[PDB]
Amino acid sequence: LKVNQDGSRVLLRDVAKIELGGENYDIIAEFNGQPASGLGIKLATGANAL
Amino acid sequence: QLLAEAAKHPDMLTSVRPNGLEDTPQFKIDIDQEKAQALGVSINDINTTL
Repeated sequence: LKVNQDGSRVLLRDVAKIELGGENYDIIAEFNGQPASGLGIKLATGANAL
Repeated sequence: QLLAEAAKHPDMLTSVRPNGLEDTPQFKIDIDQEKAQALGVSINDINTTL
């Protein structure tokens, strides 16, 4: 991010916690108390469900 | 590996081959940001020039 006047290095891990996480934590899912996920699938007009 | 194991069954297969290109040499330019900042160079200007 910058080099201080004292010749030091200001990395990103020194001012921020970096990790992998969902783009949004709004939605969560559980299957019988068990952590899970899934897809909700709809139909396009005119198609057959089967 | 699959092409190798396929050349071992010439009684059923032949002329087996890929339909693509094989890897070629590539020139990698590793930039260092410490010096680019020390000398006061904008990585944006660097890559735009390049």
